[PDB]
Amino acid sequence: ALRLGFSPCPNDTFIFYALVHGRVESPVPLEPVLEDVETLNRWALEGRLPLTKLSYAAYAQVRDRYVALRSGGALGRGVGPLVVARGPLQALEGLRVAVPGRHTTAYFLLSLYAQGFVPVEVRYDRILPMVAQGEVEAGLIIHESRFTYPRYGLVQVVDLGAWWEERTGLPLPLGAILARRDLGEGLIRALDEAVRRSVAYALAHPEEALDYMRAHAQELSDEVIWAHVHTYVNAFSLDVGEEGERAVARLFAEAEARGLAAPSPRPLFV
Ligand SMILES: [K+]
Repeated sequence: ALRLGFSPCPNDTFIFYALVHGRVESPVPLEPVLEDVETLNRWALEGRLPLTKLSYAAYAQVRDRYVALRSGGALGRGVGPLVVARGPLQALEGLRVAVPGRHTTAYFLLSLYAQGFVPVEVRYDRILPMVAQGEVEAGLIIHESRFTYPRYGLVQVVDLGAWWEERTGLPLPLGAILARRDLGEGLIRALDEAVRRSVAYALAHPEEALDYMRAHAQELSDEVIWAHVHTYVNAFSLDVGEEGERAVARLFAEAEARGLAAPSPRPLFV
């Protein structure tokens, strides 16, 4: 009955596998809608879905319409987006950089890191080939590209997650699961517990989610699928925690300092 948006990447299908297949209790039935994260980011601007995975940078733009669940998100220290190129670069000034979506946390972090580049916005899976073929000088990559970029002969220019850690001493908030405020407080709290249970179920029976992950990432090898969930699913996926809350506050403080997001007294989490 409730549409639930998330991406077909192994981390999201791993996290929602149990909830989608009735392996854990849910307060209401759910209808998954699998989309690219930038598509979900755009949809959230219109408040389209009542439940949706969203880039944390994008959540900062819809706090009056959505609240973040404490569970199901993507935050951490070794999950940062990377910038890659065909060879070392002195700087990104004046260079074309393929990016996965202007509303992504990846794009926001690249913008904190460097300011003289020319962004070329494309689907994330077009980035590695575009860099290798010389269509752009660098690429901001997310998802499973962090494991496959060497296959394209590329090198890491910067690991923005590491950059963020050095700058803030905190993990990097990448993606969150948001509930539309009009669903009501009780149902939202119940959904937060449901999502936490789904994460815990997959952590306890990972192999059970495998068919579902493959079904939505058919071009990926099982090796890449297992590496992807191992990298992106961690303690923060079960609960943002006190450190994750501090991290999100710092990310939003940086956004507010650049007029990218409007301040709000509303609590960040359910
Ligand atoms: K690898």
